[PDB]
Amino acid sequence: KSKLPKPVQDLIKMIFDVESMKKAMVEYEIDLQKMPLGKLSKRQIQAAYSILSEVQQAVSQGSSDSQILDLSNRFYTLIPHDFGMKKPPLLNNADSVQAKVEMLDNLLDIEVAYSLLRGGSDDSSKDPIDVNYEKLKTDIKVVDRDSEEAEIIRKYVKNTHATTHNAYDLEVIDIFKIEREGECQRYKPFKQLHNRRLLWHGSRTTNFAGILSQGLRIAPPEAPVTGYMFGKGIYFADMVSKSANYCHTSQGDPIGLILLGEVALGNMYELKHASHISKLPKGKHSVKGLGKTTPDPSANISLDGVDVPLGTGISSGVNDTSLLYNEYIVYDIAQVNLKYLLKLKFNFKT
Ligand SMILES: CCCN1CCC(c2nc3cccc(C(N)=O)c3[nH]2)CC1
Repeated sequence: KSKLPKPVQDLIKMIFDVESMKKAMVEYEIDLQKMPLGKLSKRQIQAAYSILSEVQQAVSQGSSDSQILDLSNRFYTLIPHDFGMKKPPLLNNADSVQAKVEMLDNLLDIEVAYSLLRGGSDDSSKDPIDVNYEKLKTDIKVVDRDSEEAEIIRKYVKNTHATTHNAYDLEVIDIFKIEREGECQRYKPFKQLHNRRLLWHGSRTTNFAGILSQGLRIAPPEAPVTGYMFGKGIYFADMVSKSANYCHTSQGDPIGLILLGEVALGNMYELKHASHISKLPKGKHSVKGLGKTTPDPSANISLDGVDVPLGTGISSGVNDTSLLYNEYIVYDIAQVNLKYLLKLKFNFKT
């Protein structure tokens, strides 16, 4: 039977949970009778991205109904929904396109996960636990409850947890010291670049299967530039309360995952407002969206050269920014080196 530690085995059970996948699709009113998990395809999703893209472009021009109407149906025909009765939500605005653009991202990770889960080892020589662990291609170790790292991280989860978005409370149940296969050599070169932070990264649980497998990727061109405030790229944060809002957990699903990947930002291109780009100025290596709140810089610590902004949340120099939380963006998957993976539990007060 399995040799891996219980805590790790449990992790392998939620990231490969089919119910979680179906439940994820049901939230999108996706009639599972027309689009089963085994019906999902990457070629189908891209075709969808293109449509959404054509939609956004249309809205920015003013197609004036019709073209948008048919362009809208062209989507729900490719992505089977079940609105019962009303009028299939017309994608005639940025907000509608962003929501849809967000659905494809998750559905894509689910497609990837559903694939791995069903590799080529349906035998019984090895239990499902130890088998699926392989498909991840990421060595996973459990971090003791009472250790330096644990304390640092857990303390990094407490401080950066303000009272504003305190509609819940975080509790570090498990802490893992992950490290995907290859992110070591691929990150070695960029490792020689000053300003290396240990930022947060949250995402739907049904996506970590693809995250550890594929690794934080950058949205493809077929994908709508809408939604992203700084263009296609990898986004992080220093306020654990900023990434948490991306785990999409709830009173019913309190358990969510979050990452702590080391990122060599180098010379940042500080911005206060949204600005779709993806062509940083000659000299910069990353973008930083100035926010109203920021971890107490005086209480910041740094280890192995990596900076850990585990300082209590305070007011930043400028408040004349649409962002209330910082936001670091890198446009090269090779600049990120996932380090930890927390199995946090959300406790809502209501
Ligand atoms: C279609 C994608 C839409 N939209 C999804 C969320 C993305 C996103 N923006 C972020 C800013 C700070 C932190 C995180 C994080 N995951 O921890 C962020 N994820 C930005 C793009």
